[PDB]
Amino acid sequence: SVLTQPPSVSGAPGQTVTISCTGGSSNIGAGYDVHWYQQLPGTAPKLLIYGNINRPSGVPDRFSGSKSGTSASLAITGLQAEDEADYYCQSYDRRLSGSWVFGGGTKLTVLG
Amino acid sequence: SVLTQPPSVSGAPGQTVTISCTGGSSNIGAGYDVHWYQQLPGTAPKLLIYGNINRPSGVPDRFSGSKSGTSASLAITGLQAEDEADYYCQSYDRRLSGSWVFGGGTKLTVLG
Amino acid sequence: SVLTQPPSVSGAPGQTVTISCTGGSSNIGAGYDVHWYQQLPGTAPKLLIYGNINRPSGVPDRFSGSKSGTSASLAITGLQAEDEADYYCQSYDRRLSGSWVFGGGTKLTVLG
Amino acid sequence: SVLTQPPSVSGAPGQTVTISCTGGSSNIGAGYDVHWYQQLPGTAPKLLIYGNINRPSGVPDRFSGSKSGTSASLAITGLQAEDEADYYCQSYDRRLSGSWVFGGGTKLTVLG
Amino acid sequence: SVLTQPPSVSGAPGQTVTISCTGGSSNIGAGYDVHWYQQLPGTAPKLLIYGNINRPSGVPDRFSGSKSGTSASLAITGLQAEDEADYYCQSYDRRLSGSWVFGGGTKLTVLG
Amino acid sequence: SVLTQPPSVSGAPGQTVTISCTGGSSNIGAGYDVHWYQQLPGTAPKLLIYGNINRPSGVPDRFSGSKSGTSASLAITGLQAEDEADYYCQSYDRRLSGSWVFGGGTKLTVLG
Amino acid sequence: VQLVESGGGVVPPGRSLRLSCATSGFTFSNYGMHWVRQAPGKGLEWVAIIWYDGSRNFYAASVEGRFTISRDNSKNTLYLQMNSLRVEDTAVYYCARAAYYDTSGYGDYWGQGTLVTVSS
Amino acid sequence: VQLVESGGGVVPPGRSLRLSCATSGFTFSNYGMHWVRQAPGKGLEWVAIIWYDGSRNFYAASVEGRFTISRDNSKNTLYLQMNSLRVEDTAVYYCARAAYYDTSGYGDYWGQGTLVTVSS
Amino acid sequence: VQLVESGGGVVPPGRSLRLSCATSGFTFSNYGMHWVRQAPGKGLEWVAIIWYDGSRNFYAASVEGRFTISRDNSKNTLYLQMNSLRVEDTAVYYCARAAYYDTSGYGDYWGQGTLVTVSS
Amino acid sequence: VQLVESGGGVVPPGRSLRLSCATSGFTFSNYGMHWVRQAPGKGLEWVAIIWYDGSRNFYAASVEGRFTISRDNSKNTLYLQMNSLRVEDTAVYYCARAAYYDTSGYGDYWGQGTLVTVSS
Amino acid sequence: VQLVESGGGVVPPGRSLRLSCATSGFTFSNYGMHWVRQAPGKGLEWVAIIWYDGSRNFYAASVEGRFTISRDNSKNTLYLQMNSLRVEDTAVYYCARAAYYDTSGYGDYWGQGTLVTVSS
Amino acid sequence: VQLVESGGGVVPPGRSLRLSCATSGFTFSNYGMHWVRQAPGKGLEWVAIIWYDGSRNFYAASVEGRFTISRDNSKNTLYLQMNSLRVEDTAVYYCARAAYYDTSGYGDYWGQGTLVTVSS
Amino acid sequence: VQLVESGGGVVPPGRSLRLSCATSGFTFSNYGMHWVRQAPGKGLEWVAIIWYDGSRNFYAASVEGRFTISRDNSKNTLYLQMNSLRVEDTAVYYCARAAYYDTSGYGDYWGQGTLVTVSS
Amino acid sequence: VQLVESGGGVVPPGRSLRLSCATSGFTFSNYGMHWVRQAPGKGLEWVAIIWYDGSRNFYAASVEGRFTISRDNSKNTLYLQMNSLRVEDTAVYYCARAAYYDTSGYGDYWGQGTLVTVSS
Amino acid sequence: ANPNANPNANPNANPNANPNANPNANPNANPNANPNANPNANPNANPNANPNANP
Repeated sequence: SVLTQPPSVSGAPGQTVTISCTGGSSNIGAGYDVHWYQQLPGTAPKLLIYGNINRPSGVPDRFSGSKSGTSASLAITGLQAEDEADYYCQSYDRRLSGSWVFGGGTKLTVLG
Repeated sequence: SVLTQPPSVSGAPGQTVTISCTGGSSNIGAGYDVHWYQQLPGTAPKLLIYGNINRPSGVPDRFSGSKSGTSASLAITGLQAEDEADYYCQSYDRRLSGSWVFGGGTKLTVLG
Repeated sequence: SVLTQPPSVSGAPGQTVTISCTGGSSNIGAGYDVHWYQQLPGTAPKLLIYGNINRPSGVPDRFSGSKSGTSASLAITGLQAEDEADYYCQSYDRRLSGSWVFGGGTKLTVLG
Repeated sequence: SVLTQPPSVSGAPGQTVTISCTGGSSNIGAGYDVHWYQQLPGTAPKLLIYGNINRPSGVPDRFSGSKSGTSASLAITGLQAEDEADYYCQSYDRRLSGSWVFGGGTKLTVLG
Repeated sequence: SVLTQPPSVSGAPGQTVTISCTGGSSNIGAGYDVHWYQQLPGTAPKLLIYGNINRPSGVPDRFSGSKSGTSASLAITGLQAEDEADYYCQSYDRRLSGSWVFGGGTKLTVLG
Repeated sequence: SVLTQPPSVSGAPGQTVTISCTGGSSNIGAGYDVHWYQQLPGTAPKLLIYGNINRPSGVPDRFSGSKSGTSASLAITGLQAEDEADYYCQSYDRRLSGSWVFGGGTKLTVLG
Repeated sequence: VQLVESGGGVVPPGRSLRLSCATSGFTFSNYGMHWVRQAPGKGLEWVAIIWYDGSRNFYAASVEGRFTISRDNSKNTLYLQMNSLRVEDTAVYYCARAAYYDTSGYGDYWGQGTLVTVSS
Repeated sequence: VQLVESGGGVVPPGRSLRLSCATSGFTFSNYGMHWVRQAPGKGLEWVAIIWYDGSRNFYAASVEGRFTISRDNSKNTLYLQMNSLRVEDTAVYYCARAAYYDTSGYGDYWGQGTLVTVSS
Repeated sequence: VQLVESGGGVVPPGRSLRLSCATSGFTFSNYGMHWVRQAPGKGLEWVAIIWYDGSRNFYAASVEGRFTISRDNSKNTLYLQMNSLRVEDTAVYYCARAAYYDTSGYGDYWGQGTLVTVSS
Repeated sequence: VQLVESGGGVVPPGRSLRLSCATSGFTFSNYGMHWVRQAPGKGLEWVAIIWYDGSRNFYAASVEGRFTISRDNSKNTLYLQMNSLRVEDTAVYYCARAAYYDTSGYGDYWGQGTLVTVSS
Repeated sequence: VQLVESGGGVVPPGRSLRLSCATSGFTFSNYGMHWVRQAPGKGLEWVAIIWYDGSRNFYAASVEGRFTISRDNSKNTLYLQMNSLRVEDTAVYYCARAAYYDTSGYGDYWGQGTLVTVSS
Repeated sequence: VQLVESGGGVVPPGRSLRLSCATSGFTFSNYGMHWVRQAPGKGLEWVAIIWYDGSRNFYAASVEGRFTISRDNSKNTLYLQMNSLRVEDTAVYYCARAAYYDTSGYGDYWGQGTLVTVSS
Repeated sequence: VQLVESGGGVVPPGRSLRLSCATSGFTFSNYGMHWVRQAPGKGLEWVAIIWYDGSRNFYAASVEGRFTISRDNSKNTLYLQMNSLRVEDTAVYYCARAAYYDTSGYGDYWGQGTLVTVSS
Repeated sequence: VQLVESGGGVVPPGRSLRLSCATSGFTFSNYGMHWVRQAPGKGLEWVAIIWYDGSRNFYAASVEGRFTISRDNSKNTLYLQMNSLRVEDTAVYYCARAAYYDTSGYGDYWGQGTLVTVSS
Repeated sequence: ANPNANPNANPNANPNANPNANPNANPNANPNANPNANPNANPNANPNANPNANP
């Protein structure tokens, strides 16, 4: 774990919540593109956001994001009960031998 | 719809009309060569320009073009009635899996 | 013509005359080996220089050459009356479908 | 003997034992298919495994093979007392004027 | 020697001792990262500290350090008899052709 | 003479002497294996070293080879009076029409 | 350089369809080929490529796993086999001869295409 | 695009286990692959990568020397050979298809994974 | 190495003409061959090549589809079959033996040429 | 497939001995065959191969020039004539029917062999 | 991770000596390597480097032109060839694996070295 | 393996001479052969190779077209027919058995040759 | 460090002359190079620089457009092509190895030089 | 040093015109360039600058957003693209080579210029 | 500026590059290769073959 994410976020349906991802000069401020994945309780992670702002056609516009300095973020608007999930950020760390690095993941709880 | 082109341009016979093509660092400013095709209403596109400035022996010197930064362009001089056609630009986007990408395409209307 | 050669060079017997050959990133600066041929008025274009600097055992040492960047050259020292000939440079253009490309040939006139 | 095999392996009935066979780029990593033979103590080296993983209908389904790079393998699961035998791997050698080559041969002892 | 280290340092078990490494504008104050190695009396050196403050998982937290200006320092807390060793600093001097430069080493003696 | 060899090498018996061979990027540095042959003064040559380093069984374990870039080598340890011979290196020159190319050959004189 | 196309027509969705681009006037085996398509009111889309000896294939992402590209060099013919055609795949399909300039490729000769309609 | 893992199960530590991922729906031979894992209660960890032509391989520092990644393009299959499994290696392993965007890469498709348990 | 040209002559346009180059002094079957031409008053134009075993050939764009080259290794003879000759094809045609150094090819031996004239 | 083997026994060194592998259960003439041997206390050594029609004959270097292999197709029997036997050549000699998989071959049926002792 | 060294011993000055470092536990081809040396009673001297793919070599000024560094990726082996050894070259030589942090690099794994003595 | 050579002697320039290398101890028909020569006082020069089945014949550039290499598989004999002998062709000619290792070939056995003198 | 100038001599003005330096003792490909000259009776004039990879070149204003600097790393050779030599270009030319200290550079291993005379 | 402008002429207001400056006698890529203009009866007006590597561009306030400056190092050419020409843009345009002294810069070499008329 | 090669650079392989096949390369046959027979091959054709009548 080299990217920092809060362990948990929450909010009532209809609310806007954000999930942060913070790195250093080795992996975000570095100029490396940030990616996000969504994992539901009994499945494999799904690409949510790629290229910092882009997303596959299977993702509703509820999700969007940004990158600035060493900060990155996933914004969720129109929060639904169905958005309960773990969200993970991903990047490349120039100080390590592996192609991908991750944050620890954030669990989003929707306060129904 | 990878490369941006205006949907329509026009001018009277004898005039000069130009058609733009704009990309980004992934497909024009990238260093990838730009190509142009001319399509007449009842047939397949014909190569008009290749290698940004060169052209087939079957193309009169009415057509020429250029490239700079992420911009590319087709110039038509001495516009004739027979030049009414669709013009398309083509390049290669390093972010995509396909060999060729096209712009939206521009229709040139000759105001005869 | 693919490779650029002057149409004519000259010098008196005993003088040194050089024949240039200039290409581009497609055929000399491209790393392709340059070859030279000598055609006498009533025969075939006999190989003079190969591999940029080497030559057949049938060639007197009065001939030598070089290649640098996109430039190449044939030098004739101790010019003789018998050296009047058409000299050609040959290479390979990576943008073209043909195995060989030539310059237009240079006529060396010996000023007897 | 050109393929490296342990001289002996063992295990109690019910256990899983394996026989290794490691070669070089000339005979295992060569692209050749590795074969295994089971030399029951008082007979001929009956074909056990073929095509790296397959086996004759005369072989129990507790025997199977495997291959990765220069490393070939034979596994026996659910080992029986009756599996005591000399196990050999076999391949070809690209630097050999002959044909078949064998490994050292491994004796499998079943620890009643 | 490129980096300057004192030849000797000592202290009683339980004490804190520090080892300095002083460079200049070419190799520490130059923005280059400082590394430290530990050599036990009859073996190869071990990476102790890297990246000025980080350390391998094989190093107990007794060892830590930092860099400021042109002076780097290794702090050893809770000095034990087993910490008696030769310590070396390492960096890169931009004026020299070699990848690494070393100080002369410091010998740490524990006053048992 | 394709491969470069010194005309002579010598030493007293009991000493170690080496025979070098240097080619180019077309014959040794080209990835072609180098072979060595020994020609005793009044007979046909015999294979001494193959595959750059190996010896053909009967050859005494006094002879061994080596390869590096365009360089190749034969080391003779335990030099005997009986080692007087012409030593030759053999390789394949990708620019030539033949199958084998030889160096000039080096005469080994044993000073005893 | 002739590029002659045939095989369009109309099918219910879910059905397969095979297109064929016959060529002549050049050495077929020395060149790679491309397929592109144009929906009836749209611009151009790239569909697939096959390397001169059949050793390498690429597909537009939108059709990968649904369309197959292949060649029979002895017949100077390029084929495109589409399975599970969708309504959305209606277009005029065209073959073209691969060409390459420096940093990117292009088509030089184009066929006239054939129309594939998927409907119900 | 379907990626399907198998070969999971439970072993004593010190034993080997071999995993595989079968794929369908895309040209396997044109893409690189990744393995990632998730221990129960933990986040995601990158394990290994293999290029499309097998020309490289990289491993997480914690597994290099124990794990081998390989592939067989003719079978559309990705393999992971794990030797000397440790208790610490218990996790669900997943295959994923390599993708690349600009300055960094990403995975796009995931399989379902399989659980490898190391215990005694 | 002796290369001998034969078969030039005046051809009404649209008609065919067949050229050949007889060879001796070397193993014809071990080498590829080239044809070049020189129109009177002009420089040299590469025309075509046949690989030593006939497996591949290439033609200049200016003649592809009209010219065919072949070789009969048992007769040590190189052939050029020109169909639909145009006036523009008037030139002295020469055979040459293929050679190659590192990055580009070259000819070493040449025949003496024969003249093909195409005219009303 | 069945193999019957005989011809072993003690032969003085330097003398020859012939081995015979009679076959049944298959058409002898449709398959090639192999000989291997195993000296007591040793692993397996490949000795010779013969091509189904006798056209290709290869030998281990240790016996090339010493042994002759032949297929008497008319007798459905494989023979090996061993000349100049050394005491080092004591071994059980075995026949097998040639089989072939893909990049390499194998035997797929073994006989029981016979013991050749070279001594006295 | 293992780095195993061999090749020390003693030579008279003027003679050459070759050292090598065999490695395992990691992918040799993905990492660059270093050599350092330690004369008895002295600190450490950097001697040489060689990027992973062999594309770049750098030497300490004190040895450039006298020492050569090279590697064979297929054997996981690093070599150092020293010519014209001087008395001053007596030292324990060590191989190490290249690692890099940010603005400078470091070695992480080290072998145990071997002693090279140069003396009358 | 033994190679026996004869056929040397003094021949006037312009005239021909045939060399013959008789072989035994191995299957001649399974191996290619080489001829090399050494003029007295000179180093070694490769002359020619013949492919085990006669499908390829390669010659040194200096002799191609004058020399013919052949092999009679039924007589275990290698021949070299030299026509138009020149004084410069005086040399001891040797046959050798072809062998091949990896990226290059080699000879692994030589006969003693015979001296061909071209004079008077 | 061995730096050797070659190719000097005397020419009439207007002629070209190429100078070059051969070198050894260090890795040529890792260093940039300089040329300087000294006219008889005069001090030193800097003439040109070339970067280690050939990417950049700078010239003294007095020679730009008349002189060209280049190098060939594979031959350990530095070249200077002098065109349209003027009388004023008479000087001894030297090759030097680039070195750099902090805010400025310097050379540290020069050759002996060679004399170029330009005169009618 | 020779700087040569091209592309003037007469253009109706609103239309574009493209100017260029070809250069020789110096290394184009090592220098920045300037464009200035002189209305036919006025003094000099600075128009634009381009940084030798193309990284920076600055424009006179009178033309910013209307004019674009660019370079092509492979053609030794400087370009100026003028869009939406206004009547007030009539002038002779000149290229010049950037030079710099201490606290300010200057042009040293100048071209001849070309006339652009914007009218009717 | 220092014109010399730069030591002090990361010498390790870079695990951050597109690992996928590249669909942007000349797909045409390459008319630039040695067209000759290539006298550099194993002339002893026996290391591996299928010996059966119907192989």
